[PDB]
Amino acid sequence: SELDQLRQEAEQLKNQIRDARKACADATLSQITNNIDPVGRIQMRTRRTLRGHLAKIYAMHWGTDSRLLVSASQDGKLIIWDSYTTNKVHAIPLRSSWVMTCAYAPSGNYVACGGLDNICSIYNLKTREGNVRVSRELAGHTGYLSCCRFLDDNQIVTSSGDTTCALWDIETGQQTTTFTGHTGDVMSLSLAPDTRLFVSGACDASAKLWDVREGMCRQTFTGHESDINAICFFPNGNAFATGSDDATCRLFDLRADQELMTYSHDNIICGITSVSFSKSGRLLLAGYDDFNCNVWDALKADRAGVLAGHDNRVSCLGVTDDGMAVATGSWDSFLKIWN
Amino acid sequence: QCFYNESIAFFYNRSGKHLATEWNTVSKLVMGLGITVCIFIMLANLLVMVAIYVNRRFHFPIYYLMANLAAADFFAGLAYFYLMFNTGPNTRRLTVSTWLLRQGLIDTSLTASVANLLAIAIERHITVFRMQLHTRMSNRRVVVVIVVIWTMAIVMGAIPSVGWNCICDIENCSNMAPLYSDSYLVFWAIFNLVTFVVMVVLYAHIFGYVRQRTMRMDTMMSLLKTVVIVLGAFIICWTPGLVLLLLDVCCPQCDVLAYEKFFLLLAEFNSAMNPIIYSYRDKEMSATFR
Amino acid sequence: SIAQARKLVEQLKMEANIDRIKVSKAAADLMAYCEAHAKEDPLLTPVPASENPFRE
Amino acid sequence: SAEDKAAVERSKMIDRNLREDGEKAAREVKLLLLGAGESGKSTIVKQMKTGIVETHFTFKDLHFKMFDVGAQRSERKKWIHCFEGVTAIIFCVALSDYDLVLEMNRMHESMKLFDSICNNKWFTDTSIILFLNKKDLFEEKIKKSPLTICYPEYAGSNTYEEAAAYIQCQFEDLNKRKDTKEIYTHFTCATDTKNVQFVFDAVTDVIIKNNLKDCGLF
Ligand SMILES: CCCCCCCC/C=C/CCCCCCCC(=O)OC[C@@H](O)COP(=O)(O)O
Repeated sequence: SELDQLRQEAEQLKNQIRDARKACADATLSQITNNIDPVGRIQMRTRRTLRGHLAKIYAMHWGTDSRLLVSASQDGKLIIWDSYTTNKVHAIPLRSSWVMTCAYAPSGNYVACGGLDNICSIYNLKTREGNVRVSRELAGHTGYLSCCRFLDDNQIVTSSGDTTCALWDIETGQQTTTFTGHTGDVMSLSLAPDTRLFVSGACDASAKLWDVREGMCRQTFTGHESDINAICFFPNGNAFATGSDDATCRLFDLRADQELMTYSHDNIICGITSVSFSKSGRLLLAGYDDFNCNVWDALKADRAGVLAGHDNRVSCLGVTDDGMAVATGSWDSFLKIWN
Repeated sequence: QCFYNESIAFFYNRSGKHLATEWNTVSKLVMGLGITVCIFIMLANLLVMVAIYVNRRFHFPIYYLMANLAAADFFAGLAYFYLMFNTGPNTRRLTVSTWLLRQGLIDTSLTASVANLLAIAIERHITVFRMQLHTRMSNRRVVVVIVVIWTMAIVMGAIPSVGWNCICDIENCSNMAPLYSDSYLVFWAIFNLVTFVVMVVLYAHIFGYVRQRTMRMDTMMSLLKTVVIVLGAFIICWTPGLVLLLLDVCCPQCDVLAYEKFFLLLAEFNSAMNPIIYSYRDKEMSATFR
Repeated sequence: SIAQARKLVEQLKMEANIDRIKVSKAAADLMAYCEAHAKEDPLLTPVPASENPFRE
Repeated sequence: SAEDKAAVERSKMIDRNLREDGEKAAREVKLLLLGAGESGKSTIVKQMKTGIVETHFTFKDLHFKMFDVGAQRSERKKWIHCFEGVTAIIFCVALSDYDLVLEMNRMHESMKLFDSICNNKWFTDTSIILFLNKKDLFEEKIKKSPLTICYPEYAGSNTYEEAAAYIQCQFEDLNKRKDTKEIYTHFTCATDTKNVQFVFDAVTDVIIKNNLKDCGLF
C-alpha cells in the first residue's frame, strides 16, 4: 500500500508548495503598478492582405529578417510570403495535405512543418539548381505534430499529441532528447531568448518549463480550467503568457512560481487560438475564435484595441522580432498585416 | 416617304382605336387595376432586393440573378405606373416622341424580365450538371450574362424608338400600338416564344438527368412541382398576349382592341408573380422578410 | 504503477524546493523592464507612415 | 529596378500553378473512413483497390480519395475539425462483434463513436455511408446466440434479415440532423464486387442534391 501513501506524500508536498506560494505573495501587480495610469487606446489598420491559399490557414511564423513569413494551408501547400511586396516567394507542395504547424529556422535557410502525418518534414531552401525538395523527415512521434520550432540550424524542438516533446538532431535524425511529464496533448511550445529553457502547454490545463540541456522539468504552472492552446515567452524571459479555451489569458512569472495576473473580459467567452507580446512586452495580443484579435495592457489587463479583418476563425497570430507589425491568419484562406 | 407632322389623333384615326374623349368607367377600372398591380410589383421587388442585400448568405451567382430579376420587375412595375396617368383621355395630350418613349419603356422592361427568366434557367441547368461538391464561384460569368441581358433588353426596346416604326408605312400599322409596325410585333412574339420553349427544354433535361441519376439511390416530386409551376406561370401569363399580337398582325378585321389592356395587365402580373415564384422555396429568404 | 508515482514525486520534490521570490520584487522587475523598452516598441507608439515599410 | 520586377512574373507563375492544382483538387471526391478498429475497414480498403493513410481509386470517370486515420491514438476533439468539408464519411461497423466484448460490448462503443461523429458540430451537412461488414459471419453466429446480448429490448426471431434491419435502424436513429444529411447503408457483399459501385451511387446522389440546393431547385 505504498502507492496511495506516496500519493498523500505528494498531497503534503503540494500543501507546503501552496503555502510557500502564498508566503511569497506579498502583494499583486495590480496594487503595485497602478501608479501608472492606462497607456491609452491602440488602433492598427490592415496594411496588407496575402491571397493565394485555397483552403484554411492553420499556422504561420515570422523570420528573424522581419520581412519573410511562412504559412501552411489545408489545401496541401506551404507558402513563403514577403510582407513588403506581397509577392509569393515560395510555394511548396507537401506529401500530406494535413498540416498544422510551421517554422522558419532563424538561420533563414530551412523550414519545417508537420501534422496528422506524425512526421516533421524539414525543407531546405538552398535550391542550387532545382525546386525546393524535402531535405529530411523526422519520424518517431506517435501522435500528430502540434508545434515545432528550430532551436538551431541542426536541432529542432517538436511537440506532439502523444503528450511528449522531443529535441531532434536533423543530421542524424533521431530523438536526441525526450521530454515527458504532460498528461495531455501538448498543443503549443515557446522557446526562451537564450534557448536554454522552453515552456510547453498541453490539453491537461498545465504549462511546464523544460531545460533543453538537462532534459528535466523545472517548474509546473497551473490555473487554467481547460486546454492551453497557445503560450508565449515574455520578452524579458522571466515570465510567460498562456491562452486557453476557457476564454482567458494568464501571465505567470518564473521567479515567483505562481500566477501573476489574468486577462479576461466578461464580453468574450470563446476560445483563444494564439497569443503574443510586443517587443516591449506591454501589449499582449490574443487571437480568438470570435474572428477577431484582442489587445491587452500586460501590466494592467485592460483591453486597448481590436483587430477585425477576417470572416472566419483567426487561427494564428504573430509579432515580428522588431515589433513593427502583426500577422494574423484565419480559416478564410487569407493573411493580414497590421501596423 | 414618312409623316412626322401629324399627332396621335391622326394615327389613332387611321386604325379603329378611339381617343377616349374624357373619363369613363373602363378608364377608371383599368387605371385602378394597373396601379394596384404596380404597387404589388414594386413592394414585392423592393422586399426581395432588401432581403438579398441585407443577409450575406445571398451572395452567390444564383442570388445575383434573382436580384437582377427583382430589379427588372421593379422597373417594369414603375413603367406600367408611368403608363397609367397618361393613357385614356390623357393619351390625347401625348405626342409622337412621348408615345414612343412610353412604349419603349414598356418593351424594354418586359424584355429584360423575360431575358432574366431565361438566364436563371440557364444558370440552373449549368449548376445541376457539375460533378463537384463545393465549386467556389466567381463574379465573371454572372455579370457577363447580366450585362448581356440588359443589352438585349435595351436594344429590343430602342430599335423601334428610332427607326422601326410604322410612321413611314401608313398601310402597315398595328391596331393595338398604332405607331408601331407589325414586323416588330412578330419579332417580339417570336422572341418570347423561343425563349419560353428553350426554358421548357432546359428544365426538362434537368428533370430527366436528376431522375436517371437518383433512381438507383422525394426529390423527383419537388423538382416536378417547381418546374411545372415555373413554366405554368410564364405560359398562362404570356400566351394570351402573344396570341393577340399574332392575331393582330395576321388576321385582319379581327377584333383585338377589346382584349389588349387586360392582356397587358396579365403580362405585368407575370412580373408581379416573379419575385415570389423564385423565392418562396428558400425558407431562409422568407425568414429574412420582416 | 508505483514507479510512475515515484518518478512524479521525485520530479515534484525539485519544484518544492525552488528559489521563490516575493511577488512584489517580480512585479517591480517586470514593470522596470516594460517601461525601459517602452520607447523601442513600434506598436506601443504608432509610428508615422514613412518609417514603416507597410504604410507605403 | 531591373530584377525587382522580374521575380514578380515568377511569383505570378506560382500563383497560376496553384490555381490549376486547386481545380484538380476540386475534381475529386473526399471520403473519411472511420470505425472502431476491428470494423472490417481493411476489407473495404482492399476491395476499393503510422499517421494517416490515403487511398486513391477511380471509377466511372470519377475519382476518390479515402483517408484512414485509425492510427492516431489521440483526443479526436483536437484534429477532427480538419475534415470539415469532405464529401462523405464512410463509417464501418462489424456485425459479428455484437456479442463479443472488449466490460463494454464493442457494438455500444461503435454506436457511441457514431453518435459523436454524426452529431458533431463540424459534420452537419456531410453524408454518412454506413458499411455493416462481416455479413456471413454475423449470419452464422446468430443461429445460436440471440441478439439480446447487445440490445435487451429487441423482440423477434434470431435470423439474419430481421436482426440486420434492426441494427440498421438502431444505427440510423442516432441521427439528429434528419433534414440536412442522409445515411446510405449497405451490407458489404464479398463476391458481388459492387461496393465501389454503391459508393459511386451515394456520392453521385449527394453531389446532385447539393447541386439542386445551390440553386433554387431545392
Ligand atoms: C396584348 C398584350 C401584349 C403584351 C405586350 C408586352 C410588351 C411587348 C410589346 C410589344 C409591342 C406591342 C404591344 C401592343 C400592346 C400595347 C401595350 C402597351 O403598352 O400599350 C398600352 C396601350 O394599350 C395604351 O393604349 P391607349 O390607352 O389608347 O393609349
